[PDB]
Amino acid sequence: GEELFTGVVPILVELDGDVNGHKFSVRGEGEGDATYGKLTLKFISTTGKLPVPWPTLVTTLVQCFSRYPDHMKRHDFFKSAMPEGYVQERTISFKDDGTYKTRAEVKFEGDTLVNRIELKGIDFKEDGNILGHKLEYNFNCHNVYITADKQKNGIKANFKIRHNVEDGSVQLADHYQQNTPIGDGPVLLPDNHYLSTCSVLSKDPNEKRDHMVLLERVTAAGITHGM
Repeated sequence: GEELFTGVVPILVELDGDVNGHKFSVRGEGEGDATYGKLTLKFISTTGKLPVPWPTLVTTLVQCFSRYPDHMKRHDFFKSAMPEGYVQERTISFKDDGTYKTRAEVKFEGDTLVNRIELKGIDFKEDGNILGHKLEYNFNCHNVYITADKQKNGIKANFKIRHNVEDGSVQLADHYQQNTPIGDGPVLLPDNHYLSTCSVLSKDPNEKRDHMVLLERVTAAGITHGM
């Protein structure tokens, strides 16, 4: 599993969405480098203008590319499930607004790491920060706290995303995450730790479609050392 990430791995992302009846689809392409926790991806909408802001989809749109320090590699559940992969499910509750319900299969298809997602949003307000497109085009760094879920042979994750609003306020989005392996091979169940994640959003000047260029750096941390 870990051997699959020793070099640059191509990435393909596919998402079909439905928020308050508004259907949309997103496809992303790029590459990742797990040795340095880096990835570069370019997502484009295939259904026209997105009904939701791009920052709301960032966490939904491949933590297997996280850089785990050498003293923590036994706590990397994501790579241990490869190539068969894992199912990533999330409930994203935006404060005072709607809720995303996502389900994704992250796995290898040949040499490519693929993330196929189905997303569903409910109870979103028309004048809210999401449907109203009130969120700024940027992304703060966040720590994704991971805990083992031995009963399901997987992990759980929990963290709060804070989206900057154009009026200076903050749109909270509580993330509740569950990952379970697809295959039957043994997986690594980690001790408590977290992923320091940072993201930079940009735009391709030659891209005409509604799109989002994303570069990400993730580093696992929170495991002790040195007696």
